[PDB]
Amino acid sequence: CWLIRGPLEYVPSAKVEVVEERQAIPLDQNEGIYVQDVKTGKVRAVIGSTY
Amino acid sequence: EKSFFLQPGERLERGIQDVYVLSEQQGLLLKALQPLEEGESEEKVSHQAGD
Repeated sequence: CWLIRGPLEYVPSAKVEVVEERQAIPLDQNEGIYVQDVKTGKVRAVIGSTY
Repeated sequence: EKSFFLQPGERLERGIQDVYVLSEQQGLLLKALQPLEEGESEEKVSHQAGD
């Protein structure tokens, strides 16, 4: 599984299943969230821009 | 894809099961094997009975 965003219109393919309907978090110049990379296990802080 | 006329004296062990598709990154299946079989899996790797 992977994700597509951006200014597009999408028809899920015969073979693809829309798992999450994601909406990006707007972050202040000076605020942010902690993601975790499930692959890596890596947990970082993403701050500054909207993510 | 198949349409299947079960011959006389056939039976579906577990009806119409769906193919495992494994959690891309972190989904795993662990499987024993009733009888010994060589290059038989989709891996073309032999396994001893119970292995």
